[PDB]
Amino acid sequence: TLNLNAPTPIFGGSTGGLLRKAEVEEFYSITWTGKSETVFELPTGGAAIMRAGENLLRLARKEQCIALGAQLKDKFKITDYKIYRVYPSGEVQFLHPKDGVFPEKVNPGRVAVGSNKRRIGQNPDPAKLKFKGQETFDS
Amino acid sequence: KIVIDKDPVSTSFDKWAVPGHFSRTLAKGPKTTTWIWNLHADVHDFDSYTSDLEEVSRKIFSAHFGHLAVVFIWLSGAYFHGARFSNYEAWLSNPTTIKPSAQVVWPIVGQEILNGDVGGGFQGIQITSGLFQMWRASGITTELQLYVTAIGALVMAALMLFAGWFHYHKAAPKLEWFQNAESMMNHHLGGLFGLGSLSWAGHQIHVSLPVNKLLDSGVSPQEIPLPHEFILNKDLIAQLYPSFGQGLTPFFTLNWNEYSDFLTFKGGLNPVTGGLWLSDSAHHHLAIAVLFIVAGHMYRTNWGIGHSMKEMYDSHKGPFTGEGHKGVYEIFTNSWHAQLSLNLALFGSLSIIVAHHMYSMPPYPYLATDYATSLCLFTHHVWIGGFLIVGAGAHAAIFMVRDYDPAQNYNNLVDRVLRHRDAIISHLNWVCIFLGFHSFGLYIHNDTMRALGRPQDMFSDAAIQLQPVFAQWVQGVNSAAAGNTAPNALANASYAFGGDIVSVGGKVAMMPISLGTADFLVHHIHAFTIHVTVLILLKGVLFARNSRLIPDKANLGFRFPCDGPGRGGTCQVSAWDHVFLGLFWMYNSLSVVLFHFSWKMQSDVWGNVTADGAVSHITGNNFAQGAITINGWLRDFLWAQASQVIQSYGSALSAYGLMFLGAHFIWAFSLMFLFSGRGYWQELIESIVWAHNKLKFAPSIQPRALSITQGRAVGVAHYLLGGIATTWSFFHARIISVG
Amino acid sequence: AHTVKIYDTCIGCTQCVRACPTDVLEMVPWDGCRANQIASAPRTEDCVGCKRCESACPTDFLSIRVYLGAETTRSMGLGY
Amino acid sequence: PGDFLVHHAIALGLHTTTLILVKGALDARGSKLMPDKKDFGYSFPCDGPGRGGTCDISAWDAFYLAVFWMLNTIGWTTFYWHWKHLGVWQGNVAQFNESSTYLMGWFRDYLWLNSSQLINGYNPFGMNNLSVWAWMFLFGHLIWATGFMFLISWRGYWQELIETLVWAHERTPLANLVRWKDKPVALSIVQARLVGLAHFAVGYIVTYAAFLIASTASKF
Amino acid sequence: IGHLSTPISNSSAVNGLLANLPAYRKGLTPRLRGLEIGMAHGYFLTGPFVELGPLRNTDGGILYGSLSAVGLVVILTACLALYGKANFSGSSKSKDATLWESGEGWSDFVSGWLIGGAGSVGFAYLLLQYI
Amino acid sequence: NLPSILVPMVGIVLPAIVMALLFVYIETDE
Amino acid sequence: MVQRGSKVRILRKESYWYQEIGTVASIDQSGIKYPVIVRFEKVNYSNVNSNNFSLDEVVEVE
Ligand code: CLA
Ligand code: CLA
Ligand code: CLA
Ligand code: CLA
Ligand SMILES: CC1=C(/C=C/C(C)=C/C=C/C(C)=C/C=C/C=C(C)/C=C/C=C(C)/C=C/C2=C(C)CCCC2(C)C)C(C)(C)CCC1
Ligand SMILES: CC1=C(C/C=C(\C)CCC[C@H](C)CCC[C@H](C)CCCC(C)C)C(=O)c2ccccc2C1=O
Ligand SMILES: CC1=C(C/C=C(\C)CCC[C@H](C)CCC[C@H](C)CCCC(C)C)C(=O)c2ccccc2C1=O
Ligand code: SF4
Ligand code: SF4
Ligand code: SF4
Repeated sequence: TLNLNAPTPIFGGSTGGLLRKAEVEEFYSITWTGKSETVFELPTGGAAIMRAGENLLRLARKEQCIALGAQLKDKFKITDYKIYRVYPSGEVQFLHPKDGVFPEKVNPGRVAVGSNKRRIGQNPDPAKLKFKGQETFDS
Repeated sequence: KIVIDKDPVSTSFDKWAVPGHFSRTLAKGPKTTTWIWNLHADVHDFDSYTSDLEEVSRKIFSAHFGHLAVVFIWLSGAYFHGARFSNYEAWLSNPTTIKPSAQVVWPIVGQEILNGDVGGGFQGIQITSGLFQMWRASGITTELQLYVTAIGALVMAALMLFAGWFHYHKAAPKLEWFQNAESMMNHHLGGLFGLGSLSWAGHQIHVSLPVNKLLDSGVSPQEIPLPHEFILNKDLIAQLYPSFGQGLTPFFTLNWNEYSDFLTFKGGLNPVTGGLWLSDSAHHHLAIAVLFIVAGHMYRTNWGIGHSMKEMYDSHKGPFTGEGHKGVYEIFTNSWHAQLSLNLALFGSLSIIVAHHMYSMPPYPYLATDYATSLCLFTHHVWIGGFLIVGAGAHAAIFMVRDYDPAQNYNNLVDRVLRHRDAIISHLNWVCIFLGFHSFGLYIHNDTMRALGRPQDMFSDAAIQLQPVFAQWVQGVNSAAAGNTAPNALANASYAFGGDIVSVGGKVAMMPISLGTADFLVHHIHAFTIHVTVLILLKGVLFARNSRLIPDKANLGFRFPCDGPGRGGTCQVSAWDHVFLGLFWMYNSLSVVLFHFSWKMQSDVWGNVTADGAVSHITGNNFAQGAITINGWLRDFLWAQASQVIQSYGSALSAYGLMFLGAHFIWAFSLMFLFSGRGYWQELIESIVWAHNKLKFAPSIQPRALSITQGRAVGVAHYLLGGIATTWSFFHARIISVG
Repeated sequence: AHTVKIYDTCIGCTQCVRACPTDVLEMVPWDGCRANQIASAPRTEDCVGCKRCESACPTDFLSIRVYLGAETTRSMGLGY
Repeated sequence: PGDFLVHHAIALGLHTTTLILVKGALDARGSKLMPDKKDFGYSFPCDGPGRGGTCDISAWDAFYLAVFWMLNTIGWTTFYWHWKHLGVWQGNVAQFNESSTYLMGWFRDYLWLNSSQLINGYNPFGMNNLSVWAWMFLFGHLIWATGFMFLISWRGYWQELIETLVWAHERTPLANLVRWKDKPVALSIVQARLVGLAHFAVGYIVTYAAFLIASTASKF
Repeated sequence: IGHLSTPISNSSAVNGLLANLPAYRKGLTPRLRGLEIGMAHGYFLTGPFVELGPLRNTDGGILYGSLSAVGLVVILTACLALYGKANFSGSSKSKDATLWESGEGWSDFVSGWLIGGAGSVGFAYLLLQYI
Repeated sequence: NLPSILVPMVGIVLPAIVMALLFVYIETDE
Repeated sequence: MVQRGSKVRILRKESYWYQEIGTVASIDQSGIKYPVIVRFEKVNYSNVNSNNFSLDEVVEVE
């Protein structure tokens, strides 16, 4: 699960973080284990210090959690980051990795969502799909 | 310590054959035509392709030598065209009537009408560079002295060009020779700034002051003895300021008061030239030397004593500000861009201080009466300085993208500004809208009150007054310091704050520039337009790495157009695009500064003086009741004073009228690139590569449209080139005709 | 939210998937060979429409296409 | 001779304006830079920074660029008609005939010359029956120039700036207390083009209408 | 932590003024706290109109300037009514349930702003034309 | 005389009414 | 039947090199759709020189 509460890193700052949207609907949390006590940039400003932990950071968007999650795998090589989205005032737990495997890797058991069985030149004319509920790109 | 590498780069022409030899990408050849524009874009960005900081720093070191060469080449042509193609000899006999001219134009299709009747027996282009008043202050009386200075600049250009080849190809310094900041601070303060003002004071005492006292008495420029004859003939230098018969024995016995005739504190303007006293400037640069020479004995070196700048940043920290300046020395000794940003900030800020201190305290003889020169010297260095301030916010942003480090900057003063950057920007956002309403809206009020028949409801001197009392008090405490708080000064710092009028010939050299409601209005326009220029550049600097919109903006770079049409649209999010937006706002900020200058001087300051003492100005003091409305800024300034740039056809002023329309053209040509986008022109080219494929000759370098970031750059270049050269042409053809 | 469609010209290079800043895409087993992989868009409700995916696709004219649609708090990229 | 040059300028305007409109229409369904353009409709922002860059690739954007060329074209038409008739109505046709063959004549004897009274509709000494047109003339210049803001500066700069304002509002007491029902966001990519062009073109016409009416009514 | 910690943040010399203003005060009802806001704002809003107006050397400058000030209060009475109809559509609940979070008394706030606003506009008219 | 009554109605009063009518219509919901 | 190294012309209308001449790099010897890899001398807007086509989109201009 989320393991809330977990120790927030030693930061103290960022005007640019987690305003009134968080308390009404849909804020995000990223949980990783930092195997050092190094300083790392945030999506808001830059520092905190990564704990030994059980580290946890509440962010505003899912964009900022992957943008921070790309930094932990690039600079510090800790690829065990686990982004989430909260309970009652939030929507859906365990956003990434959804199948337990990183999305660049293939995993059997996933389903092809949003696939089109053609090219884009084989897409019909918009005049052929005028005054209908069908979409020009959907199959 | 000096450690030098011997021959790291060979001197061959093998890489002259290959364009783009320096990077892995550009050394493959052009597949498209964007390769041509990508080639010239990042040649002098050495940090991108070379990832060795020792290698980058040698490229920067030899580049400054090559830039020092092209300034000496420009300095030789400034002196050679002063010797061969100028009326400088007849100008010294009559500096008031004869206009300063150089650049004789060749007898071809009709541009030999630009060689106008400029004075004496000469025909050329009247120059507004101040070189004639600068060489007269330097002491030059013949063109033989101007000739050797042109030769002396060319050998100095070749010496800088030889030093740039030598310090990269043959004898390149290591990285640790560049990081010795305390020795470099010691040497430039003592050697470059101290001895430079010490030895120029040596020129000003031995060369400038002897020939200029003989020019103020006015015998002849040919009867004046040569500047080396004031060194040999000690009885000749004892005839004027007779303290040279005592020698250097007043200097070494500390009896410095004997030099009180050529090292004075007169403090004002010469009544016969209208410039600063050269005895004041000789005593000036001597005190600037001793202040700068001892300042180069401040920082620590390999001899124990001195301050270390790393230990002045440690233990300069408070309870408000965390770690304080801990980490700034490791920034400034490793980041070439953070050095370039701060060096461009105060080199451009200084250039506006030069312009403000040279019209009020005119330093050169017969400079203040030449209205054709002092206005262009103001508008040059304001424009030159404001361009560098945009380069400060430019290269501060490149520091954040690639040279910033989270590990070294933890809880220091770089990090604590990055943690409240929304508090800085939104408070800067409020003060721009506050100043925009409460300065510009006081014109919109005054346009509306003047139009609706209500001149008693506007902001004027015969209306609701907004008097500049915080500036009129500074006009009072600086004009009453002669004998009170600067007691040894004979007069004030200038005649701008208050004093008498100084008249050389028939025209005002300097007079009290009185401030009123109309001066309150424009000074809050300036503070408004400056604060927006800070608002765009600081938003690009602070949000260079990330934001709420894009948190990985540093992973995309300093210079990229957008992150797509999503998130609503993220076009012009980059740190580059804030510099691109700040270039127009610098154009908007500086152009009303010079419109304030060119109208306040012509109406309230500059003009003719009759024999009784009454002053008749150029435009007739119409700044007080005219400049309070936008219509008066249009009718009585932009419409009335542009009557000499458009009626210039058929005279020597005609090329300014050609440049007037020539820059109206290129300014409008810029909006073709600014308002449009690339994907129109790429498909317009797709039909034009069709007709070149139709007749079977299409180039293998595939024709591409300009990039989004380049089309912004092509537009902002022609906007500034077309905007400033319109103001260059309007200013020049006005004050040549009226002043 | 925006709609992200994946056409049958995908060569399973994974570049698009590794370009997406909000993890909208993933590689899934293809049944046309049971050997290669095709891109998919199972989390289009988080798509901000940046189009970083398409800019990473190597195929001459895109195999993954993003058609901007109805905007939402997630799609507008708001932290507020 | 003056009439010859302008007629080719007007011709230049009619051909270039038609070019923008014809290329936009014929490439509306697709081009090499965007083969499936028809699937995105008449008006859409672009297709991202990929494939070299795709700003202004929609058919709507082509009309948008053509609105700048038509105004320029109709401007050169109306500039010509006015100056020529001005001499004709004063019975001194020589001014147009000799000055219209070079552009400085159009700048000195047409715009600057005929703006003498208009620009003096009100001044520090009084006001006449042209104060309205003089105010409108300045009014037009300001809204023309205001359009340049939306056309040169794009969405991203503004969206990030607006975010600091959202932050500032929510953290200031006595103002925090009240809230927007609609979240503030920067104008859209397409929206800005439209809003900029609308300001530009309203300003273009309002400036010329003020000048045309006042300059002719002043001397008749 | 999410919020930054400056040494001047969370200061009781500043936070004490907030908890005792008539917008955060604990004992006030919406009819009372709108009456106090209107009595302060109407008192200074007649300030700029009577010395900066289209008619200032008149019979006349104080009466017509005070007429413009109550003209703003009845405009801002409409905006406080328009903000109430929009932001409280059925008086939309929230976590805190203040006057400003969910409305629930908002019609008394807008009426109390009108009495205290137009009163203190007229009260300050008594202190300038008379007294 | 009727100009003095009507031009503050459609200049001030009537735009205040229709802006009030359009603003509640925008922010209503089902 | 198109072999490797042969010159083709592209019939795919949405391609950048439609109705243009390219040479085949390789043919995939399986049942994968679009196996014909053609390499072109001209680069597209993404600066790539290769693409996958089917047999129906290539011809045998030789
Ligand atoms: C004259 C003999 C000579 C020769 C044969 C070389 C040869 C070389 N130099 Mg060296 N160098 C020289 C003198 C020479 N240099 C001088 C005089 C300087 C001081 C400026 C340098 C400083 C220097 C640096 C810092 C670097 C080199 C590098 C190189 C290598 C590649 C450069 C290249 O191919 O672009 C050829 C470039 C040109 C043909 C353009 C010349 C530009 C001039 C200097 C200024 C032009 C400005 C001018 C005013 C134009 C403005 C616009 C105009 C309209 C007014 C090449 C081996 C590079 C290298 O070794 O990388 C590994 C490198 O980084 N040189
Ligand atoms: C961008 C290029 C540029 C160009 C083409 C010019 C052109 C000119 N300058 Mg300007 N200048 C510029 C930038 C430029 N300037 C900038 C950015 C500054 C601020 C540092 C200045 C400061 C300046 C001064 C103080 C003077 C000129 C003068 C002149 C004119 C005479 C030429 C000359 O040789 O004077 C030679 C220069 C002098 C005789 C004065 C030099 C004294 C200064 C204080 C020395 C400072 C050197 C030091 C290394 C720089 C400060 C570094 C510091 C920030 C750490 C000529 C119009 C002179 C003038 O007005 O002529 C009438 C003049 O007195 N300039
Ligand atoms: C003349 C054309 C013009 C005008 C009026 C503006 C106006 C503005 N710019 Mg823009 N800008 C322009 C051209 C213009 N710009 C161009 C061409 C560019 C491209 C480079 C930009 C790029 C740019 C950037 C990058 C930024 C600005 C910002 C601003 C705002 C600054 C703060 C301010 O003064 O608010 C007060 C508003 C005014 C002074 C406008 C005049 C208002 C009058 C006096 C009052 C209104 C009268 C009446 C009440 C109106 C309505 C009546 C009706 C409802 C009945 C201001 C709205 C900045 C910003 O947003 O900072 C917060 C900012 O960062 N602009
Ligand atoms: C298009 C419609 C319109 C009309 C008819 C007016 C009319 C007026 N305006 Mg203008 N104004 C307008 C639009 C309009 N305005 C717009 C769009 C702007 C923004 C650019 C302005 C900006 C402006 C300013 C800054 C000022 C005016 C002022 C005035 C008044 C000048 C004479 C006067 O003071 O009489 C003397 C009469 C009085 C002082 C009292 C008249 C009645 C007052 C306004 C209301 C009394 C309260 C009433 C019982 C209830 C409020 C009515 C409301 C609910 C509808 C005049 C009534 C001046 C003024 O006096 O403001 C009030 C003034 O300072 N106007
Ligand atoms: C300077 C300063 C300050 C101050 C300011 C302010 C804040 C002020 C304001 C003030 C105010 C703003 C006041 C108010 C007042 C009020 C009043 C004075 C009211 C009264 C009213 C009345 C009395 C009325 C009544 C009535 C009614 C209600 C109705 C019925 C009838 C009548 C009319 C009777 C501070 C502290 C910040 C800080 C420091 C600086
Ligand atoms: C006009 C325009 C173009 C088209 C302009 C292009 C492609 C520039 C090409 C013009 C130059 C002058 C071609 C030069 C060709 C040769 C170098 C000529 C050599 C001649 C020798 C004798 C020197 C864009 O690509 C663009 C992109 C983004 C925003 C706006 C715009 C935009 O406005
Ligand atoms: C200033 C500016 C903004 C900020 C402006 C915004 C967000 C809207 C500001 C308008 C306010 C609401 C004042 C509107 C005044 C008008 C007179 C109202 C007209 C309303 C009509 C329905 C009548 C952008 O969002 C933007 C986006 C893309 C390119 C350029 C720009 C741009 O230049
Ligand atoms: S859609 Fe494009 S990026 Fe994604 S797997 Fe297919 S070819 Fe690669
Ligand atoms: S548009 Fe952007 S967020 Fe959406 S799938 Fe493509 S790359 Fe990912
Ligand atoms: S640069 Fe082009 S693709 Fe990017 S946001 Fe602007 S219009 Fe859209």
